[PDB]
Amino acid sequence: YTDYEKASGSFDKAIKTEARDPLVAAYPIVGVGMEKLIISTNEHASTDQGKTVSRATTNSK
Amino acid sequence: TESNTAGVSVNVGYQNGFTANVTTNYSHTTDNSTAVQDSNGESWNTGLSINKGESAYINA
Repeated sequence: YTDYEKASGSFDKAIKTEARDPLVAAYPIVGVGMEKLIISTNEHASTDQGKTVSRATTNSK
Repeated sequence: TESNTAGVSVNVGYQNGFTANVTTNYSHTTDNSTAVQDSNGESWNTGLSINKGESAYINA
């Protein structure tokens, strides 16, 4: 988006207000976080058979 | 809207005219929460005979 579309806001309305400044680059930074570790004893269609242990997990960017 | 108003806090008293409930879970009308109907006295196990190792399979 050009300087004018950034300053006036004539871009997608979901773009953050901070990116309106013609110096701040409109930019998505996507990262994948994990919130449960499940470890099972089977590799293909692991239902009904294995002995598994899982716990809810946190993470940090 | 049943999971939306499930996490309601009843709180029979209101403070300052805000006569409205607050919820820790307000999702949408895109969270249909099914309710089985017949379930007279019989479990799902009755007529299935499942014992702690094997699984049933869902059609819907």
